Amino acid sequence: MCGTEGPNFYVPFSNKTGVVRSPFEAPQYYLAEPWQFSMLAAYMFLLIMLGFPINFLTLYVTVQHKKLRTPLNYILLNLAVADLFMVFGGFTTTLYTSLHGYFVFGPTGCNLEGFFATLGGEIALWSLVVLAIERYVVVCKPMSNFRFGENHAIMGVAFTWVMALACAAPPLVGWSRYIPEGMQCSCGIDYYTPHEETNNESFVIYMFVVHFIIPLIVIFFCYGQLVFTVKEAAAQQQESATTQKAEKEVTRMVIIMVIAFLICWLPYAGVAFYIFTHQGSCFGPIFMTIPAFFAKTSAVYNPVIYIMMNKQFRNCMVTTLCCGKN
Ligand SMILES: *[C@@H]1O[C@H](CO)[C@@H](O[C@@H]2O[C@H](CO)[C@@H](O[C@@H]3O[C@H](CO[C@H]4O[C@H](CO)[C@@H](O)[C@H](O)[C@@H]4O)[C@@H](O)[C@H](O[C@H]4O[C@H](CO)[C@@H](O)[C@H](O)[C@@H]4O)[C@@H]3O)[C@H](O)[C@H]2NC(C)=O)[C@H](O)[C@H]1NC(C)=O
Ligand SMILES: C[C@H](N)[C@H](C(=O)N1CCC2(CC1)Oc1ccccc1O2)c1ccc(Cl)cc1
Ligand SMILES: CCCCCCCCO[C@@H]1O[C@H](CO)[C@@H](O)[C@H](O)[C@H]1O
Ligand SMILES: CCCCCCCCO[C@@H]1O[C@H](CO)[C@@H](O)[C@H](O)[C@H]1O
Ligand SMILES: *C(=O)CCCCCCCCCCCCCCC
Repeated sequence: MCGTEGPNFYVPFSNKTGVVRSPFEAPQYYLAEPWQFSMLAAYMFLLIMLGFPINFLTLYVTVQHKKLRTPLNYILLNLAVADLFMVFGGFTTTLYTSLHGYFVFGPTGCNLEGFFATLGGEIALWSLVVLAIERYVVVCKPMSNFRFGENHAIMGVAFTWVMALACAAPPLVGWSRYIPEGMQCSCGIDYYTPHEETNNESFVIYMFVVHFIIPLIVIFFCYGQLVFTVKEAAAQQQESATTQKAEKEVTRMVIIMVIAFLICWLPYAGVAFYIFTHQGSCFGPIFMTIPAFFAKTSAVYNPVIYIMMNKQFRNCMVTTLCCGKN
């Protein structure tokens, strides 16, 4: 008996003292001191001030630079858009509610902010999956007469939207649900209550397998094969100093991407492991929300790694910031 249940919410605090209030009606300052809600606000401000420009600039320099508009880059624009859903559907709403100390938009606002913030993060996730599939296809050439073009790259983007809707949309119609989470200032999928009426258990399993396990396997396989192919090819051309240089930098970049993905991925896996063993206790506000706190920062560091470290975008972005010169 660690928390307080109500219709459409679960406050991770016991009501034995009678102080708990609906997170839709009154501030949750028994979960956390006001200054900690402010620090939640400050963190959201940081993510907005870094996350909007980087992702907006990614869309903006693609409009100004013809050479960026290649099919292999479409999935990166999708990534930028997904991050902006997170920045505006998620961080902005949470900055605003955090300063009230509760989710001031009510259960309807909870579904909206939950849906769009879950959709944004899901589209990003699957964009990294699809980008890895695309790079694997282009480099390892597993179809003999195949050339990756505009129509294929559109399919990849559409695919991320289907996968993201497949996670974000069921809680809207009765499989899982959106509720306040953590300090009750933002809304998300309910993996926190063993709700039976909406079959929460099977959605968590389905999330775990399809939207957590499968992405990691596909990302590791595609990039593993790719590094193997590039090393193998470079080994056959050891007379080419640039081939060796290119190999070293492809390898080093895959390592950064995979480690970045694990930095986002392992906190969920560590916390989920706690859920299987050490089931006994129930704990909050944080909880499995430690990964979520840090997974939000992927709206900032993913564009840094996949876009800002891409040689083309960097030079185009410099040209654009410097009003066309240098
Ligand atoms: C966590 O736990 C707390 C404590 O149990 C819950 O808060 C209580 O919620 C109940 C309602 O479910 C509140 O009861 C209602 O309070 C109203 C005002 O009561 C105060 O004001 C009157 C003057 O009007 C004083 O005389 C009185 O002494 C109180 O100080 C009333 O309007 C309500 O009355 C109606 O309902 C009752 C039954 O509940 C009927 O019998 C009546 O006829 C009347 O129609 C009722 O009294 C209670 O005040 C809350 N307590 C506190 C401390 O806030 C939380 O709901 C719970 N949290 C969650 C998330 O569930
Ligand atoms: C919506 C998000 N795109 C997605 C996410 O937050 N969820 C909820 C948390 C998650 C993975 C899926 O579910 C679980 C269920 C039980 C145990 C642990 C769990 O971890 C997500 C997917 C991958 C990554 Cl690396 C980050 C986040
Ligand atoms: C590397 C790409 C991974 C993207 C991870 C996205 C992080 C989103 O984090 C998610 O936020 C949602 C609402 O904000 C909540 O429903 C989830 O509890 C939380 O895991
Ligand atoms: C998702 C898959 C990530 C693959 C990263 C592989 C990292 C390998 O790293 C490489 O290993 C070689 C030996 O195999 C060494 O000779 C190289 O110095 C080293 O760069
Ligand atoms: C050429 O590529 C650059 C043109 C001139 C740019 C110089 C101004 C950049 C300032 C960036 C720092 C903003 C700080 C804001 C902190 C809140």
